[PDB]
Amino acid sequence: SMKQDQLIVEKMEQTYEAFSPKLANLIEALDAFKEHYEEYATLRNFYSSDEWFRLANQPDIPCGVLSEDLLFDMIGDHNQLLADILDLAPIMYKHM
Amino acid sequence: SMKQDQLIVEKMEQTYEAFSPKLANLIEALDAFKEHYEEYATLRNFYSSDEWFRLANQPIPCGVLSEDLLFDMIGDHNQLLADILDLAPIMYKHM
Amino acid sequence: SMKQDQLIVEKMEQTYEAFSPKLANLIEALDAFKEHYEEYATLRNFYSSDEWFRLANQPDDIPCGVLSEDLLFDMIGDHNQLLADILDLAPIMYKHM
Amino acid sequence: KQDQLIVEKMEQTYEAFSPKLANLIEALDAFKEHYEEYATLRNFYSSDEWFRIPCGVLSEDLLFDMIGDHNQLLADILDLAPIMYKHM
Repeated sequence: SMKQDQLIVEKMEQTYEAFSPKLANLIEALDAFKEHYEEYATLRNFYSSDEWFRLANQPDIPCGVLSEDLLFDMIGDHNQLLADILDLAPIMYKHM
Repeated sequence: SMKQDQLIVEKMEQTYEAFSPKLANLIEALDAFKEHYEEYATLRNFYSSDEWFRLANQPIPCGVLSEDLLFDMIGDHNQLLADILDLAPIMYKHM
Repeated sequence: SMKQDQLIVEKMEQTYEAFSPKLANLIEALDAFKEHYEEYATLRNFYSSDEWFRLANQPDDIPCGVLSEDLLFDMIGDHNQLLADILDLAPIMYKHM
Repeated sequence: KQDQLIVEKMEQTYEAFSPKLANLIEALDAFKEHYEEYATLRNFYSSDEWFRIPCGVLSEDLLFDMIGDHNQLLADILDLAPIMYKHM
């Protein structure tokens, strides 16, 4: 029936409108993350380095980059993001 | 010694402050995309169905029955998968 | 106890022995696949070419046969399914590092 | 007759390549079949029980190197995936 057709299309339209910005936002966020990736590389190599440890043992006080957890947590976040991405890839592959 | 240190630190701090929100934003955007994925599944199965074609070819559609709205959405999804597959090995080397 | 320890260890040793070569073989097979990947690329681009279709409708017929109806299609299908399996495996391996 | 030349080349390319695909497929799925053994060995290595003539599984490096090999295989797989994705 025509009215079924109408309902069905209106429902799809609303579904598109709720979904599409989520796709656009992930695309944009991924791209920006990629553009700034060297900053993560720099910060990660800084944290491993002997220099970091030297500087973390100053005599004030450590809240940022020399903090106990800041950079460790950033890396933890990065690594957990990688997991989430790895879980998503096979699902996306089955919906191409 | 304690002025050169300050300058090294100030550079790192600035690097963190430029970078960290990009990480947070990607985390959040990924999660929201995941949460709404079934909507993409639904739309994708709608587009490939005979019903879509019947509905689209009736007697103009700028939405879901338009010529390329959903095609482009799938195209965008598929290109996002490619970018994700390129990013994974890079991230795997910086854990 | 020492005897019980020895039996636990023997079980692990066997587990290593059963498993280790499956790792080593996959590593070797992967590498060889990578090395020969251009052969797949060539064959794939041949199959999707207009030339393939022309040549498949000629009267040599039928070799069974790079010009066969499904040889190269199946090879691509196998490649694609291999990518799926790889994608499913990656997250599992990521949780056992 | 250009044709027969071209075909012969492809046929030879297929015959060189196809077993490399089959072998990877078969190696992958045998690795899958036996994955729980890797899991068990990995959890064994990290355990308190493990602290306890030793050249095999109780060796300094055997299990460490196995994990190292596993982890490098993952890297190689992650590199391969995007390439395969462009040739479907």
